[PDB]
Amino acid sequence: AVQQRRSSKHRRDKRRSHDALTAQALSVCQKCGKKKLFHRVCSCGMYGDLRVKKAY
Amino acid sequence: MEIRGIFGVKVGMSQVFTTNNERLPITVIYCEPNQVAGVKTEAKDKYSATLLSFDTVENKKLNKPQQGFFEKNNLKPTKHLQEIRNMTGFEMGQQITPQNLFQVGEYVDVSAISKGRGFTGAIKRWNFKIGPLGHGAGYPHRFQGSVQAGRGGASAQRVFKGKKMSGHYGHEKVTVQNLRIVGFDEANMLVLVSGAIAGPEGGVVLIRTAKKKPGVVKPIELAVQTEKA
Amino acid sequence: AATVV
Amino acid sequence: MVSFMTRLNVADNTGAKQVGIIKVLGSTRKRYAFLGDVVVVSVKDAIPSGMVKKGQVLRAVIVRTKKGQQRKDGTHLKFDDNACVLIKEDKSPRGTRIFGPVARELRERGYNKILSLAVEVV
Amino acid sequence: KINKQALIDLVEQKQLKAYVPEFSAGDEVNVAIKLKEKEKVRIQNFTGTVLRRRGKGISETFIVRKTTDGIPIEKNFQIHNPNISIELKRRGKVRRAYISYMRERSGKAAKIKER
Amino acid sequence: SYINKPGKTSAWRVMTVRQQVSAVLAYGKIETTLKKAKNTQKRLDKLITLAKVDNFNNRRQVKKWLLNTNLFDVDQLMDHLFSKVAPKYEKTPGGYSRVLKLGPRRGDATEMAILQLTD
RNA sequence: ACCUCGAUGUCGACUCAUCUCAUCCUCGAGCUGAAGCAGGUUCGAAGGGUUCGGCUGUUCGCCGAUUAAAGAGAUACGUGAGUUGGGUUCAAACCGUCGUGAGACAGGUUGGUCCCUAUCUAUUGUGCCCGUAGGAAGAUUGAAGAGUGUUGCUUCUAGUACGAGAGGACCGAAGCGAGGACACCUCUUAUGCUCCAGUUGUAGCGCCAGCUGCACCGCUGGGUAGUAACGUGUCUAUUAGAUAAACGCUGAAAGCAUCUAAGUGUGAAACUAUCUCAAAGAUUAAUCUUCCCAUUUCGCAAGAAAGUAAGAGCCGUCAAAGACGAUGACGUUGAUAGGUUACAGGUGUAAGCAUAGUGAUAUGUUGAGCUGAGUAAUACUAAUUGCUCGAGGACU
RNA sequence: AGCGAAAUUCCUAGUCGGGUAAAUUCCGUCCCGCUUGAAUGGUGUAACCAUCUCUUGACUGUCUCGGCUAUAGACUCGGUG
RNA sequence: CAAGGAACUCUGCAAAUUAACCCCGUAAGUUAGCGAGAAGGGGUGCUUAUGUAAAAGUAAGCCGCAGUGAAGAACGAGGGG
Repeated sequence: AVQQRRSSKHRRDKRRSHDALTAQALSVCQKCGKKKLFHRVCSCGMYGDLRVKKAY
Repeated sequence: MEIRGIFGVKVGMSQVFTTNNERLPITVIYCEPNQVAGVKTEAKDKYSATLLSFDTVENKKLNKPQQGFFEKNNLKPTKHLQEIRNMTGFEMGQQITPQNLFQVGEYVDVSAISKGRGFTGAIKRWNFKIGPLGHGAGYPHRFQGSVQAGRGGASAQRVFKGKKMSGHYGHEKVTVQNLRIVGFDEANMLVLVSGAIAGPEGGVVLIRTAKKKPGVVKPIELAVQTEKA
Repeated sequence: AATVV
Repeated sequence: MVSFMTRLNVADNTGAKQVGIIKVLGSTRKRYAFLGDVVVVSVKDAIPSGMVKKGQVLRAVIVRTKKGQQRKDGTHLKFDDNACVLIKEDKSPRGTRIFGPVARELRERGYNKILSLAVEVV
Repeated sequence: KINKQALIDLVEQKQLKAYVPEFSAGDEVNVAIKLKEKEKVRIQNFTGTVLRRRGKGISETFIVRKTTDGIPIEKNFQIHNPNISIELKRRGKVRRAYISYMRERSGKAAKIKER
Repeated sequence: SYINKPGKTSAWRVMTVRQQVSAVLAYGKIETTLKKAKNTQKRLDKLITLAKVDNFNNRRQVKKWLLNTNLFDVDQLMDHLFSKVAPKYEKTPGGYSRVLKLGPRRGDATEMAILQLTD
């Protein structure tokens, strides 16, 4: 089956009215000058205290 | 009616024998004492009811409004609050046990939230019939069935309201009435009731006076083990 | 299909 | 378990050996005959000598079911075959001798002859 | 609140008998049941062989099989049940906790006794 | 539809857990997805807690999961497991491996995670 | 011959039905050519149900057996963007007939493709946002609603009322059933692809042994938890109010009579509630309770730049939930997940060793070893020493 | 001549018998064969048929009657579209 | 995939057994070639002894519910056009 009457910009806009991306929480590592995620480790390799991954 | 209600948690179901050589299935409910929280009087709120609470938890993690309400009403800090309609004759701050509401074998009814199932199909939900499996089936061979009420605007072109259809199943409070009570345990604080009880283990279970035969008893005796070593 | 007769 | 178009052996010897179900009594759409459920039956395989032939339609009581049933007491009875006995219209069976065991539940249906001429009731 | 699920066994200890012996899968046993046609009680004798043994409490049940006039008979017995007498007569050796091949074997369908 | 790939089965996952536990025993740090790390963590902990017996029965039973690696073959990694991995972890009950979460991948933006041991 | 040929897809079967009553049954009543059982007829009544098979493609029809019955119709002679193609009917061919011929036949036969990923609407669910002159947390009432409402058999009343003999109760009570529904895995089974044991071929771990990969989970016999029925529990009532058909009292109009005009009533699976479920988005935005707020104060005098401290959200480990989202429990002051220990269940005597045996192998060590979910303890691992929204209660 | 309600038959669900509990199908006979029929051949025929039709033994989720598991989709997310 | 076993349904359409080797036994009918693998049954694992070059065969013993243990091998009968 196909659509009978053309859906104008109004229909597509009201349909995409709820599709926006929500921001992901961020946190600052204690010895890493970066704005990293929450509960994650950034590119320098510290979750804080314990180290885990290479420098880069 | 002068209904009597109490709360507990379904912990598991096991069978116990009785006289007359009969086998009975029984569910076991942990009956933590409930504490009355309010009396909905016919004079103030225009409906008689009794509000109780249960599942006491540490006060620190409990929220602020409930903590303040319990502090002002001088009650046990609890986790669940719920009321029962048309229950009277109890003062504020009272102890409730199932051994001063019921008899040995009087009829009761039990309610609990139905165990969930996920998004189910039509046939499994409304007990429909699976169509043919041989001689050609098409790309569907398990589905709702005809929803037609007619073709053309003279009688149809709208799907009838509330027709049995695929959707959510379970997670809705259902009730089965006319259950005989069998076992009381004030030493271990448990109730053993015949039949089967809806709802998974670990949920809320409500035992009330059956709306069909209130205050109707029948004697049931626990069977005794004669053959000893 | 076809042939509505 | 036991339902429409089922062939089974005959526990007594009125002349028949294999018997087929034609319908099951009770309300409409019974679709399941338990132990002691009167059933309209037809004869399919039978020995020549006897008081029955091949073609007649009779009424029968099932005494053996392979699936069995959970009794009210709690014990469960099972079988490895299916056996039936024949009656004319009354509870008295036409058979002269009943071979094999018979379920106790039949006490709750009458048919005292079935109990009376049983080798041993389970 | 908090539980241990031993309450299942706690509401259980009111209906056990302590005179039942051990018998696993292939032993020749006898069981008697009290039948009430009237206040006169009759003692049904039921010989047979072990077919299965499984349970977690009062659910512990076993199976008894006998043969008469060429016809075999099966029965389920609840281990914990009033008016039920359980005794052991012969012990054998089998390698399966539950034996299913017996249902299609009659005639030299017997188990060598234990050594 | 039809003949399209068998995909993930019991065989594939049992390989994935076996090979990943072999690799982590060889080196000690594995890059995977979080939900695969969760799957392999159970087998990792079971194997390493069974390792501490040091007898031929468990030495036989552990062969059901281990497999060779690029730097060490089956036998040397087996001997190493009880030489310095097993006798090192005995005073702490279980829970020897940890999973940490990374950022999304570049290609498929899937969740990457480090699985590692802990002294 | 009015709408359709710039296409409106035509029978029956299957599933799913819904509606009317001119009732197939259950229900109430009158009359009787109603002795009583069993009937005939008419009125009132749509809550529920109204069978399974053989023949034929079949509706219909005939037949067989049941039951309470196997209702009459409608919805594009219900429904092919939910299935089928058995046929009319496409191209092939045949038998009979007509035709001097290609060919045709309400004459019949054998074989013969059923397309479509869902926009709007409507529906079943499940959500985001916003709103109810403060916010949040709960607990409530109920405006309008939805579903459930089917009955049989045997016994006592009693071989009594009735009849004469055959025959045989109404009215009620008790016990057990079928159909449908709500649930639930104690028992019984089915399933149970990281469970157990046995087992063939084959390539490996170098060979013995023991394991690994593969051959539909390789096969076979069992089987945790979960989910299911063939399994077990209950629901199928009771009664209230107003009524149809009908049944009355008193009572004149119309001195009688009369159920009606006034009055006072009896009266059924129908109707409102009595059962179950949801529900204040019921904007006509309802009720109660507890908790929270107070940093002067300016520009186009608007209460403005500071926007909780109540809580909620971001993110995380999960399932009693679950397509996603939600919902629910917990986030180092912790038992939510993982591991470990202990235990339950299953399986059935791990491996090695010792002995008997020339050898398949047998006994003891052993009811031993093993185990995804099962039950609980335990900070060892995972949930950070994080981030955002979020108050001055408008007037009378 | 032969065959015969046969792929031919309108009345037709012709009659009867066999087969079934119960048969517009099937088999055998009866023939007012509306229109059978002799090289547009008629009758019987051993073997064979991815031919059609009827009966039947085992056989089974075709069904009484539905359920579970595994995947790959469908469903969420990332890239293209 | 319990029990029933074609009751499904336009009709057993689809789906289930039977397979390999070896050893027994085989009709009505016929053009005497066949029908025929007709139908219907038994054994198959391991070790030892005997037996030939190995098998086959036999016996004795052993285990498992099951032994071409897995993988690939013909469902059959009766009647008609």
